[PDB]
Amino acid sequence: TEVVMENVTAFWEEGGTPVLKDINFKIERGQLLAVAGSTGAGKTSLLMMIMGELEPSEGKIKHSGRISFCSQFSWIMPGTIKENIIFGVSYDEYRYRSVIKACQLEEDISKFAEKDNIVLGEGGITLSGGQRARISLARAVYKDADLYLLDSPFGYLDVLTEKEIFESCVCKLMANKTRILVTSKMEHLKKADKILILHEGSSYFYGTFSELQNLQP
Ligand SMILES: Nc1nc2c(ncn2[C@H]2C[C@H](O)[C@@H](COP(=O)(O)OP(=O)(O)OP(=O)(O)O)O2)c(=O)[nH]1
Ligand SMILES: [Mg+2]
Repeated sequence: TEVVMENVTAFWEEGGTPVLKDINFKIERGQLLAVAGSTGAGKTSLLMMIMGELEPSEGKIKHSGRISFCSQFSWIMPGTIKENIIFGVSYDEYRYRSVIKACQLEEDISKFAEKDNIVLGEGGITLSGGQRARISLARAVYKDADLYLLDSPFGYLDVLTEKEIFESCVCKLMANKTRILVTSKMEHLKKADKILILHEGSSYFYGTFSELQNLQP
């Protein structure tokens, strides 16, 4: 197993209300877990526990190896689009190009005279929200890691573009990698190896899309 939570309860503030309550899941190496639920359910907090910024008050957590995290808030630092995606990692043309293509950024980049050397975050180009989200996702996916934590990475994208990048990047390009994707979309839950639906900190549902279908619903 690559990631396990067993009976996990946690608090952001000592003596407050628990942000996660008796959470249970297991991800094997190379699987995809979809984490769903309404605002404030605790999805980002769950990711924060995996990254060690929130310790459990009850229960056990297992995870090993380096993590690549994609925030639900897209961000850019001053530098070229290539520098923003590589972001200090060693450069490889094939790897970079595969990520760019999987994130539909090659069409964006091909339109600039400076191509991948277009400068962002310095007052020149002002990117759309969808462009910033895909750059942020590409940055997280380019990093080599054992576990990818993708927190609602499809912000500002229309539903078809989201579907295409979910398939090309999360399912195809990242097929061999252990992935936790915070997402609410039906196809993502259907393609995930496991689904965890959170509601106000608790496990609303945990299992497979097929199991949920068999309950009616
Ligand atoms: N005291 C404190 N509470 C936090 C913090 N971060 C989140 N919370 C609270 C707010 C919520 O009541 C609860 C869950 O917040 P989350 O950000 O984990 O929710 P989630 O990511 O599911 O919501 P989202 O879809 O991103 O709007 O925890 C924090 O850093 N400090
Ligand atoms: Mg969140």
